[PDB]
Amino acid sequence: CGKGYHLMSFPQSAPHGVVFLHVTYVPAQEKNFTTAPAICHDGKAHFPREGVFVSNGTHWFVTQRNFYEPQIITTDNTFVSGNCDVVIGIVNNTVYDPLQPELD
Amino acid sequence: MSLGAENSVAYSNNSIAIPTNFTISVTTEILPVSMTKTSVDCTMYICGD
Amino acid sequence: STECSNLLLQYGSFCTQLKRALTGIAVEQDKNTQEVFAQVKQIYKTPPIK
Amino acid sequence: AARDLICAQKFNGLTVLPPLLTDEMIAQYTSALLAGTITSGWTFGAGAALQIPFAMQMAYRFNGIGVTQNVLYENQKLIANQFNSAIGKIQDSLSSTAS
Ligand SMILES: *[C@@H]1O[C@H](CO)[C@@H](O[C@@H]2O[C@H](CO)[C@@H](O)[C@H](O)[C@H]2NC(C)=O)[C@H](O)[C@H]1NC(C)=O
Ligand SMILES: *[C@@H]1O[C@H](CO)[C@@H](O[C@@H]2O[C@H](CO)[C@@H](O)[C@H](O)[C@H]2NC(C)=O)[C@H](O)[C@H]1NC(C)=O
Ligand SMILES: *[C@@H]1O[C@H](CO)[C@@H](O)[C@H](O)[C@H]1NC(C)=O
Ligand SMILES: *[C@@H]1O[C@H](CO)[C@@H](O)[C@H](O)[C@H]1NC(C)=O
Ligand SMILES: *[C@@H]1O[C@H](CO)[C@@H](O)[C@H](O)[C@H]1NC(C)=O
Repeated sequence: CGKGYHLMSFPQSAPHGVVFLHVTYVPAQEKNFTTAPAICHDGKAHFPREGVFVSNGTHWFVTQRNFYEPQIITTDNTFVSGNCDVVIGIVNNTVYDPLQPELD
Repeated sequence: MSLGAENSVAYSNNSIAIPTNFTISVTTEILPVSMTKTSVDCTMYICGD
Repeated sequence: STECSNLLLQYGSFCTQLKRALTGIAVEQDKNTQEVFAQVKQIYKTPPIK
Repeated sequence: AARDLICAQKFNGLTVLPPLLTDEMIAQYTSALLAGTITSGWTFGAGAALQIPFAMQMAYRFNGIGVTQNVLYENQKLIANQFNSAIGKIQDSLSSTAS
């Protein structure tokens, strides 16, 4: 139903037929970013829960795939699996823990 | 005839492209459903009274 | 043969509708190939790194 | 002296029309689809081609089928070797069996 990600459709009658008006979503304005599969922090491999890791040149963020809305990489949007000796292309960065200012 | 414009995707193993905006597009699809129902009398066609 | 053509002209429009059916089939084959393979808008190509 | 059936077909008024798209253009369409799928994923089928590394594209596919992406990232060499073995088996089965 249309080209792009389908949202809605509307029917209209026609002589000997039907006409579908397909409302779809199309991505528009692209931008290049530096990406990594996982992040090695304290000898632990962090993978994004839903999204990808992007970099604008200096800092690293986590973003949903279909729209650019960067977020600070925390422990509430990443998960830990193994060490950082297996994944090819892993980068070194920090992962913020929200409980640390709560304890301090 | 031309199959289309030539494009080259800038592939790399540490580079990604992420959209920053969007477009809401409405397109049209036309489908036939039914045709004309006809009826033929053989005696009127072949012979005609 | 001219005599065969002159007696064939009395059978009506069988030849024209047979020709129309065959032309419709021939156009439909190219339509099938175009709607299967021509689904991409731009001719993409792979970078020389492999 | 060796008469052909195509000659009799032509001499009796039966002709074969060539197709509009030659096999080189069909191969070009196939190569464009392959290059788009390899270099961008499914993004070229919904709009402009967004580039992505192929390992992260396979992580997208693994998350699509219901498996966590660390299964891919910790078994990348095994999956690549299995894919290459399957493609070589496709080659050998096409080279051997003609049915
Ligand atoms: C990448 O993003 C980071 C985070 O937004 C940028 O760091 C900020 O840069 C602005 C300058 O416009 C400063 O005012 C902020 O104080 C910076 N934030 C921090 C936490 O240091 C960074 O400049 C961006 N880099 C590029 C090349 O665009
Ligand atoms: C995303 O795209 C929309 C339109 O596709 C942009 O909205 C336009 O912005 C310009 C500049 O301010 C205005 O002159 C136009 O009138 C706007 N059009 C509409 C329909 O509102 C929007 O600015 C874009 N956003 C980003 C972040 O690029
Ligand atoms: C990203 O980098 C490539 C590298 O050549 C460049 O061609 C392209 O314009 C850049 N921007 C986008 C949005 O793809
Ligand atoms: C990440 O840090 C470790 C030590 O903590 C170091 O051995 C490794 O080389 C670093 N990674 C990169 C890509 O520099
Ligand atoms: C990434 O790509 C470059 C060039 O294609 C290649 O030399 C390199 O081995 C690849 N992998 C990594 C981890 O850099």
